[PDB]
Amino acid sequence: GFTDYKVADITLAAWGRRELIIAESEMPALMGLRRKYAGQQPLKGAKILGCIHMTINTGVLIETLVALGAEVRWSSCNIFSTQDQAAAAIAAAGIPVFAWKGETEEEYEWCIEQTILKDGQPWDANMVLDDGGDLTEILHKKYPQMLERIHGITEETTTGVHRLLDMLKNGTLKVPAINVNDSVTKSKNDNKYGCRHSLNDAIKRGTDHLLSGKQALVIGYGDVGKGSSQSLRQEGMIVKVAEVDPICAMQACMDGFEVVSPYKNGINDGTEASIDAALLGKIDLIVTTTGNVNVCDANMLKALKKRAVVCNIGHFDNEIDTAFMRKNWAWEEVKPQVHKIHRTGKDGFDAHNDDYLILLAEGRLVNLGNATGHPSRIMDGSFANQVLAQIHLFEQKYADLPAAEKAKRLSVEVLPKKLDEEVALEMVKGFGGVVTQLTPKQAEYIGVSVEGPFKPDTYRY
Amino acid sequence: GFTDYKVADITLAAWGRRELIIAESEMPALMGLRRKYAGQQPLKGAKILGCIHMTINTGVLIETLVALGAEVRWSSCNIFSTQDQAAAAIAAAGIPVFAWKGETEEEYEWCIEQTILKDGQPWDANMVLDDGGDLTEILHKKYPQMLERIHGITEETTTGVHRLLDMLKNGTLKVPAINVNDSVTKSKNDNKYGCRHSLNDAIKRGTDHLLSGKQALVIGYGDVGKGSSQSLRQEGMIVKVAEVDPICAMQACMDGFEVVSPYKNGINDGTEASIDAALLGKIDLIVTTTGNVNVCDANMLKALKKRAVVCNIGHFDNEIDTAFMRKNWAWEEVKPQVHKIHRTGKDGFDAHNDDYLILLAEGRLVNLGNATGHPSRIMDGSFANQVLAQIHLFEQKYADLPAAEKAKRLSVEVLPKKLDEEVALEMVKGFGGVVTQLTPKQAEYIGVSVEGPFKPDTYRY
Amino acid sequence: GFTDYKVADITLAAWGRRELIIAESEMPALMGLRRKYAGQQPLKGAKILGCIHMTINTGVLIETLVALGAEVRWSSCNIFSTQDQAAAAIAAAGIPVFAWKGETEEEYEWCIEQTILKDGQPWDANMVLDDGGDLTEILHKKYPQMLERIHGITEETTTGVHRLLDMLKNGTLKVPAINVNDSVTKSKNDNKYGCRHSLNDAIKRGTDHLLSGKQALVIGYGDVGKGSSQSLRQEGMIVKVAEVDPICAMQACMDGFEVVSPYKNGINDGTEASIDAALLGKIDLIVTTTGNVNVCDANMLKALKKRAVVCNIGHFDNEIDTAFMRKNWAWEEVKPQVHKIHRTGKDGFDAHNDDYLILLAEGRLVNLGNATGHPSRIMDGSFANQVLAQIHLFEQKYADLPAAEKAKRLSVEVLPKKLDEEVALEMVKGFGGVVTQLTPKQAEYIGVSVEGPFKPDTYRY
Amino acid sequence: GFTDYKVADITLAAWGRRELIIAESEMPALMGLRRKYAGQQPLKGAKILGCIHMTINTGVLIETLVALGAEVRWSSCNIFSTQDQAAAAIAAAGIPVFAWKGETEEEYEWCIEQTILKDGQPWDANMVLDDGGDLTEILHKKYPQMLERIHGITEETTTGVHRLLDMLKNGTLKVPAINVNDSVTKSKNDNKYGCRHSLNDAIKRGTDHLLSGKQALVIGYGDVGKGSSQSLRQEGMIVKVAEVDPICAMQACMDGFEVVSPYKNGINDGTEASIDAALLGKIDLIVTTTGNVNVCDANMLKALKKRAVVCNIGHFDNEIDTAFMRKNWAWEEVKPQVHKIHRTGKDGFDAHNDDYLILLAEGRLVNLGNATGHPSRIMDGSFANQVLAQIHLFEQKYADLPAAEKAKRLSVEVLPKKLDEEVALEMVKGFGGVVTQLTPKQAEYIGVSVEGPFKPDTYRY
Ligand SMILES: NC(=O)c1ccc[n+]([C@@H]2O[C@H](COP(=O)([O-])OP(=O)(O)OC[C@H]3O[C@@H](n4cnc5c(N)ncnc54)[C@H](O)[C@@H]3O)[C@@H](O)[C@H]2O)c1
Ligand SMILES: NC(=O)c1ccc[n+]([C@@H]2O[C@H](COP(=O)([O-])OP(=O)(O)OC[C@H]3O[C@@H](n4cnc5c(N)ncnc54)[C@H](O)[C@@H]3O)[C@@H](O)[C@H]2O)c1
Ligand SMILES: NC(=O)c1ccc[n+]([C@@H]2O[C@H](COP(=O)([O-])OP(=O)(O)OC[C@H]3O[C@@H](n4cnc5c(N)ncnc54)[C@H](O)[C@@H]3O)[C@@H](O)[C@H]2O)c1
Ligand SMILES: NC(=O)c1ccc[n+]([C@@H]2O[C@H](COP(=O)([O-])OP(=O)(O)OC[C@H]3O[C@@H](n4cnc5c(N)ncnc54)[C@H](O)[C@@H]3O)[C@@H](O)[C@H]2O)c1
Ligand SMILES: [K+]
Repeated sequence: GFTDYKVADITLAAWGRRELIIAESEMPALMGLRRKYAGQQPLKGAKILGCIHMTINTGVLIETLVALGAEVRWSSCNIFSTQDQAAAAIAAAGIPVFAWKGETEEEYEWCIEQTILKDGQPWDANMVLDDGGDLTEILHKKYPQMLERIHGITEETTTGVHRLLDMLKNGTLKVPAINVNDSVTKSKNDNKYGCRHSLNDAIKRGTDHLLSGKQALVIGYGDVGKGSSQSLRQEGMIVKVAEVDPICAMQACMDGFEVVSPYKNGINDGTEASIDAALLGKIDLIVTTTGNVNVCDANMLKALKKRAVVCNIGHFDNEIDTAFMRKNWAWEEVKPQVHKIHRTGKDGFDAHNDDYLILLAEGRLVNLGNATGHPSRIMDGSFANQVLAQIHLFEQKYADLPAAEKAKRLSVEVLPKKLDEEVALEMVKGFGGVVTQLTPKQAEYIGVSVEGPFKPDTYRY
Repeated sequence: GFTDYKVADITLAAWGRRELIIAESEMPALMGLRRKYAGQQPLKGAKILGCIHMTINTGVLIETLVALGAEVRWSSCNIFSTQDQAAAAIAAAGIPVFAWKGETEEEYEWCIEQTILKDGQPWDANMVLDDGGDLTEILHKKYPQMLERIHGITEETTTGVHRLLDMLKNGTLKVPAINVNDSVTKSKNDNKYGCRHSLNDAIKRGTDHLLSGKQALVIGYGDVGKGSSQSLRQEGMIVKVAEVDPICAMQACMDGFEVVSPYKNGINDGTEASIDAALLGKIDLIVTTTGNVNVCDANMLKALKKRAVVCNIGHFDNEIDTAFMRKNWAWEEVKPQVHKIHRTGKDGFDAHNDDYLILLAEGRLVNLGNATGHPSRIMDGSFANQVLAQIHLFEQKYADLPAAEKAKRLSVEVLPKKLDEEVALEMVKGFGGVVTQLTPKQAEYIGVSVEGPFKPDTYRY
Repeated sequence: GFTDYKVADITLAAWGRRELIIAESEMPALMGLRRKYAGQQPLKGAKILGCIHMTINTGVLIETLVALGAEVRWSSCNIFSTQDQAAAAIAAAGIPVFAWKGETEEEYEWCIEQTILKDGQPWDANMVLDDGGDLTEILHKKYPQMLERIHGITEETTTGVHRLLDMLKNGTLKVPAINVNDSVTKSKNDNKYGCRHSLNDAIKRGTDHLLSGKQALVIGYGDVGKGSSQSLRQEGMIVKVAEVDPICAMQACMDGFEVVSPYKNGINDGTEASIDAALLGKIDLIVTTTGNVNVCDANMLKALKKRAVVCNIGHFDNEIDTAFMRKNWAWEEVKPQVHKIHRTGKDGFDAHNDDYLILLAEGRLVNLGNATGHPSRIMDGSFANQVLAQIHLFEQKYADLPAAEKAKRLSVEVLPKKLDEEVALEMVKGFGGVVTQLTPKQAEYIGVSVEGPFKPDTYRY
Repeated sequence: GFTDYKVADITLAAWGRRELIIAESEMPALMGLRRKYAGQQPLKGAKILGCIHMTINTGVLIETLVALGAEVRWSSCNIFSTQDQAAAAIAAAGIPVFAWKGETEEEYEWCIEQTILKDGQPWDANMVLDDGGDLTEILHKKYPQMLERIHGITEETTTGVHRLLDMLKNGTLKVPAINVNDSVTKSKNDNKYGCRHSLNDAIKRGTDHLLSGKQALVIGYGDVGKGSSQSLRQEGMIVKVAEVDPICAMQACMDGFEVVSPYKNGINDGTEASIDAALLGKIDLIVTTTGNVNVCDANMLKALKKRAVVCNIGHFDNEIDTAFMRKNWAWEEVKPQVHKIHRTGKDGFDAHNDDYLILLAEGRLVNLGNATGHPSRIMDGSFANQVLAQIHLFEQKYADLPAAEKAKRLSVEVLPKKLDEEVALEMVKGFGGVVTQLTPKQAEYIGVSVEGPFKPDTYRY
């Protein structure tokens, strides 16, 4: 009588387990950490509140933390990102999970609240694993007494890290954090390479549109923007890129993209007159990658080519003005996480209207909403960093320090480069790669240990 | 009656000037600095010792320094890198230059000495611009009294910066330096993007070999390694990548390369038995990108496929064991900077022998040796950074500081990110790119100025 | 009272209709033919037996034939290729269709028989539209009297055309045929470009495996082999190609692939000793593209790397020896159209066994089995040719000709180049492409009409 | 005392011979024919007039014909395409050659006349090997008595074949011809793959412009158009394609290019009003690939972006209206085969004028004019077909046939597919490729011999 969960359908558990057993074989860094730390049980006594996309790959992360001695209570950090078979398999292993694909916002907040509370009172949580900072925000705003007993937060994504750095600048951050996002084996692998794989995947599963010879506009050329632009270009899309960062824009130019603005002269003065109508009238696909607000705005959405696809692969749906479309336009569901938005008016639509946009995942993370997110062998890097981060903060035991000692340890840090390299080495062995060992003369010549680290902390890769 | 120069042929000057006038139109960041700072003359009184490849692009750099008020004495930092028409055009403008393509080592040292000495006595130099640290080493070892009057060094390349950091660690660095290499508008565009353009260029000019469907082995996957691997892959080469750094190896895997070692299990124990002879017997082309020593060693060269091409695009020729080849094997010149190395023995060779390797530029920087180096629009980024760096150190006037104040300013620094972004923006405008301006609400949301900088100094791009 | 159909679930009709209304906007050549021929009703009196994948795109073909005056009875030409929502939408429009995803072989033959028979007696069919020749074979073997009244066959695919040309060579072909496969707007668009899109799509939806930096072996480098190889290479797979045709092999080399054989020196003498076990032990994915038999044989399947993916994108499953695997090895269903094949024995498997292959769609057409086949904008070209072919043969009225006149018209022909060009132009306009008009002087200079055709019938494109 | 030649510089012979010895190692199909036919001397008594680019690769073809028993008299078919070291090496072997880089039109005609006449009277020629039909035209118009004793013409290129088929249609063709162009091992390898290698090579050697992130317009998308578009796209150019042929335009769309016309709605009426000035004002590089006349016309040249590069890789310079530019605009030589065309007027120019175009090779074949043409390993396929063609027509002995027998053999034919496959196999072995042998059951299943041919003559590859 394990009942401490809520999932779409517990009978998907056997299916979820089959996919976890496959995913294991694609995740050598994560499975390496299981084998290495199994005996030592470095997370014995850890009580982890987890808020991250309840996928099969997140399942292998959860079962790694549990194998190392942790107990967890889990939710998803997105309403559309759960794989119901993954959620079912985790619940079936006797692990509290509150996640299903297609939550309401009310259900999303309820799921996070079910991790935080056990039998209607605060859980004895002492660790937080977060992706986007929604759980971190609720603990700070609603459960400050719970943070007194928490040793730290391990934050997955750019948007979550920004929110931590704001709290730290404001003196409101209550416990230390590891920025998992800025391990090279996370930010390069997941933020960039993962989006090369999963963006075109999500747009095919959502639309089945030919992308070859069609026109895309990618907003942003950070790690997600670079991966997303490549995802489309490798399918033969004509990709244009927008940026606010001239260094990122210069990279897009050198990578073979045309750098354009949705605005005449790049000036976003909020007028319809500012919109480059000729440019947006040629676009078949717009993708937002920024982590910023309203980068695909009402006037852009009015100007887009009839039957353009619109999607967001940044963390939050507010990249796109979906509030404007809900207010002004009629939404026809094609199938789950695919809507035609009829720009003819609010009150009904003609079934044969030609004047619509296709919105994926209601503007939520499209790679998780309309596909399965990044493949296991990429999520291996991210999640091995999460396990190492959890071990590091748990072992430091911030909550048990005196006030004077807390003041010295209250920071947002990254993992050491040596760990980043050890994750990378396990990932390279999963491709059958063979890394060359430096001779002592070579190691002396470039001024590094034969064991590494191989690069100064300033190296960009 | 200007005689204070030595070049291959002064009669090439008019041709050099025609190419400078074209190169100017490709270099908007550099030409922007001319237009911005012409009036202010920020380098009035600067006396710059320059040691960097005497190309047409280096011509535009020199004439920008001179336009902003500097006097210079110039040499090349490589025996094969000079474009004799560029050297001629600079000499003909009355600028002391000592450079020609195909110097001896004795002539190379003589050319640097001719910049350092004017009329048989040390020049009143107060600035150094170096690429690889050869001029910096000579000043420190042979002319220490000259360093008392020098305000700083602006160093171009990975290898030069390593040598500076060794001097700083040892307390032997006598003047402050700017690491120009680690501006993003240098390291990304020059070290990576430039090698995508110029590596396959140099191999075509040197060999005219079909690259499509042939096997390459690229040693290293730093910025040069990445740009080099792409240069060959985009021609349809089957590229294998060797690495000591598991993070760089992981990037090569994710980029779609097989990661291999020249040694069995990556162990370089110095025996012929350690060589993967099966692997090296399949390789048509080997490129060294490391800035390390002996990464293509004698035992690798013995095992390479008959008639493989061998080249280096790292700073120094000692990446390849050319000394072994000179000692043991017979060199046939095909044409300038192309040798067949006959592995039949050290004396004669038969013109029809099938057992040879093709060496490019005698193992020197192949893109400058067998072609013209990076295109103007790439060198624009590097050289705009060099001008800003020269202005910054010259204006700081280190040599004039009191002893106590010197101690505080003796460092190896990079340029501020705002200047990096300003160079990037001028490069983007040269592609006709339009950068979007943040609204005040967007800038607040991501926590930056509308004017930038847009990223923290920890951002990797 | 319409009951003359069998589909998985009639309640999927509305969803199918929403997808048909979208697919119409992607299919300008097909929807152009509707608009052009609607008034003339050129297929009034046509009674078409259709046997082709019951997808949404096939829906737009069926409704185009019906819009031009035809009546049809439909089946799928593959047990896994049906989209149940497409089948439902067609049945709901009152069109007899006998198709669902995941038919047995017994159900497959029953569905074709339900098109051929209406109320237990032969339908008054006078046209055949076939894909692979299964319906054509049944009519010739079992219903020869029905062929007396049939005007022609329009055959979609390479394998079907081969079977027709065998019948013609043997004098057993009873009615004339159009080879739709060898229109350029079919063979290029569908056989090549379509597989660039749909192969990587099907492998992602089936496995979610990272393809980047993994090793593939593509068997064949015809049109499907070329499009398949590109599908994997553009994801950053290391693709090796097998071929029997040295001209196709030369194209694979020049395209940047290594050409290998599963057999030592290419000799398939049927011994285990002949297998290149070193090569097949490195392969992560094998794809069959040949239309030939047993090109991924028992001994190859034994030698494949543990946990390799195995799939077929040729017409028939017998490219792979799946009969050997059913006989010898235990099948674990992961999810629909995905099996683990446990090489440890027949009568059970360890749930944690590491020694398995992943088979997609039981060796059936993977792009249709594990995804949705080619996108609408590609299937537009194929299906526009099918409509024109149906019109041409129906209007020729072979079945009504005298015996002497029949003898002259009994042939397998292609559509004229002018019609091929008119399809191409409609497809170009769907990308917003603008085709240049020849001047009279230019048309004279290259010896063509300003209206085309632009190339002789020998031109290969 | 051999004096029966004219070359730039006989002293370049040793250098030419060194390059021939290297080129031979890259040309296994050609060197295979030497080894196979050496004993049999199948061209003993052949007297071949040769008109084709006097490159190193042409040198290997010449010396193959001579090795098989032929005598030759050679000229280049282009004023800029000779490699003077190749010409020197051939003259030094005692082979009559009349070729240098940078001929006048008057010199070009003189060189062809020196092959046709020996000691002021017609040579005893009995074979023609032509590339573009200039030698074929002169023999027909000026030396009809010579054609009486000639057994055939072997024609290299699209333009030459068009001219032959015009003579055949008009009944003016005097001797049979083999169309070498339409061997798959010529048209795919040379026309398409070769231009991927040599177009970007010629543009880098000529201009050293960065192509990444810059805009290209390619006129035509036949074999040369396809290879040229890829050449630029693989460098990261934004490539727009123009076509008259909707099937070729459809291919460019599917390959990921935007298809545009220099003319509004594709209509040229020869008004300035018809020019898309907005489009041509954005183009950095225009390349003509058509074999047509005036496809880059006066009004296009007026509208091109300032400092755009203009070049032609079709056979004849009349693709570009260079006559207009010679009449109206001032030509400043940058260096050999590179001009700035000053659009300010005819008389002088300002050295610092910004309103110029860069023209390569005065609009002659850019890959041969500004580089070396295709690499040896590609020219191997073309030239092996030339040798087989020469053997076939020489052995048929047309000139010796009775009039009735001539009438039956007067055609323009291709080589049999079996020979095309045998050339391909030798090229595949040069990449180390291993071609699979069909089993007897597989050969039965697809209806081919185990020895081939593998495809019907209608197959497009
Ligand atoms: N979907 C995924 O799987 C996935 C994975 C990683 C991260 N993310 C999320 O995606 C977002 C992007 O992450 P990142 O790592 O690429 O961040 P990043 O900071 O590296 O990149 C964001 C880029 O957006 C640009 N930008 C900002 N405002 C803009 C504007 N108005 N118009 C144009 N460009 C603008 C910035 O200049 C910057 O280069 C975040 O919300 C992150 O948390 C998603
Ligand atoms: N040719 C050019 O135009 C050009 C341009 C920029 C810099 N450079 C020179 O190229 C070199 C590389 O510069 P970079 O910026 O790429 O440096 P980097 O430090 O970014 O890259 C060097 C890489 O080599 C790898 N490496 C070291 N020893 C190795 C070994 N034994 N086997 C395999 N890999 C090994 C390191 O792990 C590292 O990733 C330097 O010498 C630099 O000065 C040349
Ligand atoms: N999945 C789809 O969407 C789709 C679309 C079009 C056609 N098809 C089917 O795909 C198959 C291939 O069609 P195609 O048009 O590419 O045919 P094709 O004849 O152009 O190509 C088949 C190739 O297989 C090669 N080959 C044959 N036996 C081989 C062997 N034993 N080993 C290696 N290579 C071998 C041949 O030399 C040939 O080049 C057919 O069965 C066709 O009906 C499927
Ligand atoms: N430079 C080289 O190395 C090389 C090699 C082979 C052939 N060639 C020459 O290059 C030319 C092209 O040969 P090919 O085999 O590609 O011929 P092709 O017939 O395959 O292609 C030429 C294309 O030009 C298009 N075209 C014609 N007029 C046009 C116009 N006004 N605007 C746009 N497109 C137009 C045609 O539709 C056609 O598709 C010929 O002159 C040929 O002899 C050059
Ligand atoms: K020697």
